[PDB]
Amino acid sequence: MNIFEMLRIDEGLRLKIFKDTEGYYTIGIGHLLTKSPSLNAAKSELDKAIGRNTNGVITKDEAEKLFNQDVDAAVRGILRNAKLKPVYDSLDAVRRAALINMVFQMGETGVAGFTNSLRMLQQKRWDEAAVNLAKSRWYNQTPNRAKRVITTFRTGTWDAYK
Repeated sequence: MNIFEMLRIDEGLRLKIFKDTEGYYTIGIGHLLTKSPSLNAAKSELDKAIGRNTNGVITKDEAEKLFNQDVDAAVRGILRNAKLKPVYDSLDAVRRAALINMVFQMGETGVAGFTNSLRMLQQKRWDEAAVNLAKSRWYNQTPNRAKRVITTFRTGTWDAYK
């Protein structure tokens, strides 16, 4: 198990424009296109991201390319963020993947806002952190995925993904 397989499990794969859990136009492996209600706006973003006129449909290869870029972007977001980097640096490789997963789903700024959870993680108070992480819109809106990610933080194993 690794961060790419983990996020593939959590995000799936769809090759035509769809709406994510929040109603936002998305494609591929959880690639957010726009928060605009305009499908045309979403298609413009997609064409820009891929570099061709797609009319809302892409290939698996193209989806995996956006995914590589998005995982890269999540890691670089963590490393450039003054709140996330020390926590990332303090973690083991499995819990690092859990943090990348969160940033992939809700963005650098959103995760950096989890101040009390981040502190408990840096303190390696895993059960406490797990409890704190669940007191969130994140958990309430996507509880099964949040549960997997939280279990990964709690145990430092891949148990929730096998």
